[PDB]
Amino acid sequence: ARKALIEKAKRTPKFKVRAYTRCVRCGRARSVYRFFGLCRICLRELAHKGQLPGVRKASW
Amino acid sequence: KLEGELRAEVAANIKRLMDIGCYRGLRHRRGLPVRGQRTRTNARTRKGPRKTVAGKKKA
Amino acid sequence: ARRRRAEVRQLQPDLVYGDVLVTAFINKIMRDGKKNLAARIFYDACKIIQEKTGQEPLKVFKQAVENVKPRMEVRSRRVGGANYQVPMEVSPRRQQSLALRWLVQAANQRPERRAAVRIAHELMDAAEGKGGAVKKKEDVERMAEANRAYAHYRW
Amino acid sequence: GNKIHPIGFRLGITRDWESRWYAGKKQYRHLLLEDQRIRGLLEKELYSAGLARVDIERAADNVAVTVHVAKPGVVIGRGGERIRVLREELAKLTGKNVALNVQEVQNPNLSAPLVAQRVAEQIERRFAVRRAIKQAVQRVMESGAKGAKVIVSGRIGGAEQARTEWAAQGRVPLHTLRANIDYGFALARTTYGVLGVKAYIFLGEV
Amino acid sequence: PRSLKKGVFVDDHLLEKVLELNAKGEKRLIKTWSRRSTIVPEMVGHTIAVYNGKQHVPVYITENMVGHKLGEFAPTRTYR
Amino acid sequence: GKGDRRTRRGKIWRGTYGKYRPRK
Amino acid sequence: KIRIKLRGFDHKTLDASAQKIVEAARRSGAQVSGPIPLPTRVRRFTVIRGPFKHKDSREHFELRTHNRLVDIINPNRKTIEQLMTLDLPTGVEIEIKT
Amino acid sequence: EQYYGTGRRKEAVARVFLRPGNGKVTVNGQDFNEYFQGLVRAVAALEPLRAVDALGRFDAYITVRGGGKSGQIDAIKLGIARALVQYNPDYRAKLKPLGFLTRDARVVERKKYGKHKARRAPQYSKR
RNA sequence: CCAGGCCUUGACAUGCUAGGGAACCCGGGUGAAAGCCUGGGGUGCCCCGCGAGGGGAGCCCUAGCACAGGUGCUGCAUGGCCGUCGUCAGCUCGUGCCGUGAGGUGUUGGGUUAAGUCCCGCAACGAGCGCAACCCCCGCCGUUAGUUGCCAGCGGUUCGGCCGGGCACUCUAACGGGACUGCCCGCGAAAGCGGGAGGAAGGAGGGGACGACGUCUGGUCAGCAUGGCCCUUACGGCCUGGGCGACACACGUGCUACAAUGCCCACUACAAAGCGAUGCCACCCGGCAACGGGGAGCUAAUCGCAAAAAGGUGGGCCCAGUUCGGAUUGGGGUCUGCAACCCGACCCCAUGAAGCCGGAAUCGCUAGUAAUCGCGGAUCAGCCAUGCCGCGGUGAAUAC
Ligand SMILES: [Zn+2]
Repeated sequence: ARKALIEKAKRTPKFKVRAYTRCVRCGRARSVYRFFGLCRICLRELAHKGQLPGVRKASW
Repeated sequence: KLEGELRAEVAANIKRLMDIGCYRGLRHRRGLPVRGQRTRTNARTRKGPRKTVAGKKKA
Repeated sequence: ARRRRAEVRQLQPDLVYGDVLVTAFINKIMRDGKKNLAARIFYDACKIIQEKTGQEPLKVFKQAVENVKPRMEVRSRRVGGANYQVPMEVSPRRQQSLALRWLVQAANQRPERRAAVRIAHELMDAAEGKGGAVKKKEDVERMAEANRAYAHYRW
Repeated sequence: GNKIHPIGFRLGITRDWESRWYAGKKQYRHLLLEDQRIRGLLEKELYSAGLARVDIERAADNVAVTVHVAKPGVVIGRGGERIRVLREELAKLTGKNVALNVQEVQNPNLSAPLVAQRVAEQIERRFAVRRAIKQAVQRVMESGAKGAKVIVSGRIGGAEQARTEWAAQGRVPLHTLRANIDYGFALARTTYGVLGVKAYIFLGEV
Repeated sequence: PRSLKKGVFVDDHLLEKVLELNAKGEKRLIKTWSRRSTIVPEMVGHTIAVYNGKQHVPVYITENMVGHKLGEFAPTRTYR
Repeated sequence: GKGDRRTRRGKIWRGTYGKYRPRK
Repeated sequence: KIRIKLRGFDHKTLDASAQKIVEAARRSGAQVSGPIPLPTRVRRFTVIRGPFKHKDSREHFELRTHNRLVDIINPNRKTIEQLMTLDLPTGVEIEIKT
Repeated sequence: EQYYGTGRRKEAVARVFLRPGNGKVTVNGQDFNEYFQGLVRAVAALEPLRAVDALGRFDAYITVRGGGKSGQIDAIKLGIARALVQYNPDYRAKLKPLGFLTRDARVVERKKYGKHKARRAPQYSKR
């Protein structure tokens, strides 16, 4: 995540097809979840601390 | 159109773009995929028998 | 199996006849767990026996099995850095198992088109002491006393 | 690696979420982003205050950020000058008009997050790694604690081969889902590298 | 068997740039990256230079090659 | 018949509908 | 006919909150249908553990959004007194449509 | 008058109703045989009745929801069993030896990750 | 990443010295875009002696500066997190005792266990990390709860649980019960083992989550962070087009099939778990059709995705490279989207390849497993997903 692409991808583009997602936190973009807005790494790192409400550990 | 006439329309249809510098055309000359497949693996239907070449050691 | 002998699965008898030997047989025909089909195969395959043979298919079935259970077999063994075929007396469990399995592996090799038929016919030629289900039997035993030169090891 | 962040494993029987509220689908992602923004100031400005936790109760338009400090006589400031600032510097970010409560930390020695930090600063002051650790552990043991434990990342005293310093007393059953072991993590930045401090503190039972 | 529904696409970059070449008659060389565009009968006979990955291959247009696109005339892959 | 995109199971597989698998 | 829906993340937080609405409702209201679960909707999260590349790792995370309901037929201005501003939970949302 | 029993199996429930009658089975208003047409082991349902020579003394108003037709069988079967105690509790005497008041967790096992099913691990070639 | 065109206190932070301007907004020229040039309207808050105007805060440009920026090397400089031996049953400590000492004992031996699990014994007695247990799902049942559920019991039907009416059942979900080798027989010094019974369930009832001390200098500086060296008119920044999809080949994971225990068409029946606002789309209509026009319902136990498929009945096929198989190619369409040539999926007509069950060799799986069948979701305009992560339907064999 280069500052050049984080702050970049935020600006409104000339084509809406162009607008991709990035993690609000890490800057990763390979695979962020819409529901939270974070990278699959960041999702974890937080879920653990408990900083994402109602987000428990699955078990069945 | 059936045999006597189809096998003709297609044959020439192929030459159509062949005669022109048409990408799709080139694929026809090379005997590769045309509709957009990969040429690293599974494409044995357009090339046919496998032409095994040599490689190099690593051990 | 390393700690125990491992209990053998008890099956549910048949809804029609009630012999569990039946259930075992079908299970062996069943592919992709289509047990509803496998059942029909056996059934209509019995109907063929009534129309072509003047006997009760239940008993016929049994005599067929009874007649394929090979009573002698071979078991590979590395005795002195070599593959010596060691004949041995076969147990009741294995007999039953081998029979059904061959009745079907041979069956499906028949030149016949319909599957219910193919089975029906194997159950007949069986009793009479022929076909190929019984051939895979005599072929085995023909290896038993064939190398009975070696029956002097384990058991 | 093995292990599983103790906390994340316990929010179920005992240990609540660091931000408990509710949300839809359209607001969740947004809400949370603003949340994380909050800590991105508290952590910065409330360093020396001995921060610990940041509870966050949301509601309609109203919001409440309870901040646990070791040394509140700092967050507060002179008669109520800094806490005044922290609210305005706060609304500058969130257009939500939110309160900020402050709860003194009953014994900073029993608060894993803090404990970890304690070591950290000590490592930046070029202190003695091995010793720094041992003392740390006893501090927790003397007061209360049914079990303590401190770890370190690597490059103890700036060596050329990062190692790990192990140390603990009492019990620390990271396997007993009815423990209630706090776990802190520091991150000292030294001239030769980054080193990671980890606390673990066993408290009570059922 | 490819398709663009109802409304053939051509980039206004050269469209209105090529039509200004008919008022005068003919031209010689054109250069525009847009290869996205389908070829119109109104372009026939012109000598357009389309961009490769690095080069700018000129492409002469004929009556029989109108049903295609510019890109179909720019080979990108260098082989053998 | 899972690759014959012009049969019953053919669409079922790709999950599309056409002249061989309609909407009723 | 006050329809009361209670959506929340903690079933304890709802249970109580749904009890709080149930208690002072029979005190000043009339015949209450009690609290009823739905369903409850979950949001699974299958993420990989290591930030590197080990597909076979993967940690599982869930997010249950429980749903509760409390109906109150024959609504009196008295009932709407006790249940006007007598709440306590923080991670619970309510919506009424009558 | 009315004999309910409750019969659950493999995520499927079956409402069991035994009224004294001629002996017929109505499932969801449909002729028993018309519903279970082609089902070989279908007959299994009635095994518990034919257990106490009680074939044809009761009727069968049975419903069912969930599961699979070839699991709806065992489903009813159990059900019929449970209602039968109501009529005569001393019935276990012949029932349990046949084990019809048993219920096994034969449920479909959770799909584990990394794998391709419950156990089915993916194959490796050169190790 | 490559090409070509363009940019430099720079797309982003904090700030400094000099000079000019509220911010802002709306055009045009050149252009592939970015960028460059150019033009207009436009003139706020502060503080001052009325005015004129003067200094100032924020904001903008310009010139210089501190610095921004770097997916640029180094995972043998590091954090964190993960893979791994290994869910294996071990790894250790205090004190006591043994030994000049390194160390030993305990932890071992005999029995037992899934287990350093427990019994007996013994210079040891304990303890820690690990096993187990506490926690979640599944199976029985109880209480609390009734807009799911039903003639279960009564009254009407457009006979659709549709309506009333009713919570009983199904359910839904929150709490609690229930198995402990407790009972009986035999074996045993004990631990425990075998067998039986009552029970929904047995000896850890099925599955989860859960990985010790350490090992590999494991992996990862391209997630993040970070010591260090390296670039700063560029190793940076914007853009357009190309590339990551290249092909004589080779190997891995898989998908489709070689067919009659089958293929096709038709009519007909059981599922679960998920997701849905500009989103799921009922329903009508146009079209072979993908789709489109129209338009209701749902904010979702009350609407929708939806059809489950295999199965079941009828009928067609007749053993053919075939009504098996669907590759490739021609043709014509739909949709997404700025744009589908490179390089999208989908429909339809035609084409109908290899392939008739696989060399040496090699994988998985011990029960609702495998095998087989369909369904859902994440990501996502769309989609190259036959992948992944879950769901249930049916349902084996076999272990000396
Ligand atoms: Zn992130």
